[PDB]
Amino acid sequence: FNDKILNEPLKHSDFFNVKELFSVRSLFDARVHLGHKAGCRHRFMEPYIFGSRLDHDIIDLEQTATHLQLALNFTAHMAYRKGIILFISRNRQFSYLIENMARDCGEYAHTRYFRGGMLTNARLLFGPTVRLPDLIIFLHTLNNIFEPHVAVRDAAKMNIPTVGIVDTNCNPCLITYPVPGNDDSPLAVHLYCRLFQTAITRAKEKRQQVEALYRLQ
Amino acid sequence: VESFASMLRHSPLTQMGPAKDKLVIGRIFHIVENDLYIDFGGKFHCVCRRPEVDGEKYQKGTRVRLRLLDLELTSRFLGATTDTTVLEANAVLLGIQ
Amino acid sequence: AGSRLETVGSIFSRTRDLVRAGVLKEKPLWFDVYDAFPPLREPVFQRPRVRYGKAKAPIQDIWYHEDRIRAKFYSVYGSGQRAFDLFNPNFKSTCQRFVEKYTELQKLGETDEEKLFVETGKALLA
Amino acid sequence: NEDLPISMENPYKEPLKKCILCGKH
Amino acid sequence: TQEDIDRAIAYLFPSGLFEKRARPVMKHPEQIFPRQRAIQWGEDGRPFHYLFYTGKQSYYSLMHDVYGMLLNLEKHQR
Amino acid sequence: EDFDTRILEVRNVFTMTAKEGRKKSIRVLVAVGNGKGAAGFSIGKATDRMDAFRKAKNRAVHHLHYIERYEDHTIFHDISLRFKRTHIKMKKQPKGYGLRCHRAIITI
Ligand SMILES: [Zn+2]
Ligand SMILES: [Zn+2]
Repeated sequence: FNDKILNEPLKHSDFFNVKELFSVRSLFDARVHLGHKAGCRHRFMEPYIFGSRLDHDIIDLEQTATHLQLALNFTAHMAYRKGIILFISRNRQFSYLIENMARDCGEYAHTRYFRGGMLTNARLLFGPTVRLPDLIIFLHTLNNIFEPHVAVRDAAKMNIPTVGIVDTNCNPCLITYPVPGNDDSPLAVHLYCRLFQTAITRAKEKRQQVEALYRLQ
Repeated sequence: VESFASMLRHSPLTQMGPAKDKLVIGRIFHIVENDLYIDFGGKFHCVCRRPEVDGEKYQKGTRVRLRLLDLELTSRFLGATTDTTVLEANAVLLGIQ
Repeated sequence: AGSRLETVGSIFSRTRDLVRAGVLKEKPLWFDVYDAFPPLREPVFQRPRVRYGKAKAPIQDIWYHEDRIRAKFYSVYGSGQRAFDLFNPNFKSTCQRFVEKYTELQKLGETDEEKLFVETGKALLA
Repeated sequence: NEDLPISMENPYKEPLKKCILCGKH
Repeated sequence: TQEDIDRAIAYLFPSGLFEKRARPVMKHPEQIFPRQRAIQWGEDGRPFHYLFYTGKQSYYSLMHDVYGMLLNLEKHQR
Repeated sequence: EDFDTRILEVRNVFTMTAKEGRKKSIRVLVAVGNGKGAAGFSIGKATDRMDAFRKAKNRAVHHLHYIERYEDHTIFHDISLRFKRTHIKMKKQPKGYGLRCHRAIITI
């Protein structure tokens, strides 16, 4: 019975010590509890947006920490089965670092233009039998134009649980794991990407080890 | 996980209060093609070009004083029921050190 | 390739009922992963209407006790002239040190805080 | 208690924004 | 070499068509037949780059390498 | 292949062209289902027949839905909504009544 990979590692929360990779202090030190102006604030973003500091929204640190924990746990347990994670960042704020982290890990990124269907019509531009991404981590869903990334609709149109670093200008309508947080500060995105790299790397390492030990049975 | 109240209280962006006529010092977060977007915490970073008086010391990890003026920069134009953000600050530069 | 219409909200129940039907012969893999770690706010496809009339958004405005201290410091004396780093957490300098000293001396005053304010100002300036 | 955000009396209030006729008819 | 093909076209393959494409130009298709992208995945997907879903992964990978070289040079200093 | 596709509406919409003018076109709407609680509409149109049929079949099998049904006789309760202009007035009856409604609703 080599099917223990679908039971043993899933019967525990934060098995890879995901709660220790970050914390409330780690977020407070990176200025993640910030938000853009409250002018174009989204309706469904009000519960997350705790307060404001003169046209500057502030998000509760506990909610953001819990969302980060859940999203990282899900991403790790998905990579535990070669879960093809997909990054998105068209704002050009940290596309270089995001691509470098994706290279260091086994995930991929889609920080370029969305042509004639890259996920809904991936049978023509690519091969016929191509496993589509089972997870999308929107690093910067807000592109240069006043409009969120269109990949959310494509993901919803293909049954894909997506993660997103949502903010005040975002629209967490169909995101399965919204991650409220700041997107203007550089240290915030740096910490985000470092945590992602470490988490996915540890997930892949534990995957290899445990899968080998189980198949050896 | 320490105290959530103290951490939310004592923070740089909240400690600086309403940025207005505050000389802030910082470094450049990313070299620009022909500008000088110097960072300094807060909510946004200033925007300007290289000055004529000493314009080489500006490096990725330096310390140059700014002024911090209007960290929002927004204005409801005509029919736009919402705001039009620019993600800038625009402040008068002082010098080096 | 599964039910993807965003009319319900979450895809977990969609895939579950589809597998129960008989279409999806073999399950993917994320089933147990989602079963073990459910989300906080489920993406229930709700009409994202715009706040029109009295539909207000009770969003409290954050205001700390140091607001009055900073107001007094910048009204009596000049504006913020000290160089602030603001990169590393809880940075300290001269104006920040003065604000910290004021917070330490507040409350426990009752009598008059302007006296201690002027005392600290004169000690820092002379 | 004191380290939490509590709406105060709204400081940073500018006096009466007089235009030109501050007190000279 | 091409001497045999020339002799053949001159003797036992004189079409005479004015055009220059439909003429008898029999040649080893090892170089004439163009090539396209071979396999784009392997063991459980896994393309050849992290920009596979962006279409034309080679061009974008080259652009990212050029940007990395740009940043490295910046750090250093037809 | 287990899905049973059926034809529903076929209107003789006269679509414009250029050299001929008004040409008879068809708007296909296939319903993909196979009992047990499965059903799915379709979208698409063209001038041919089998082409539009298979296009609708594809667009339907793509966006499918398995209605959470109760048992092999009736759903759960009566639902009443107003989709723009239509009016839904369904009634839950036990064994001994029959499918008394529109032929299209009967097929659905
Ligand atoms: Zn922001
Ligand atoms: Zn007046």
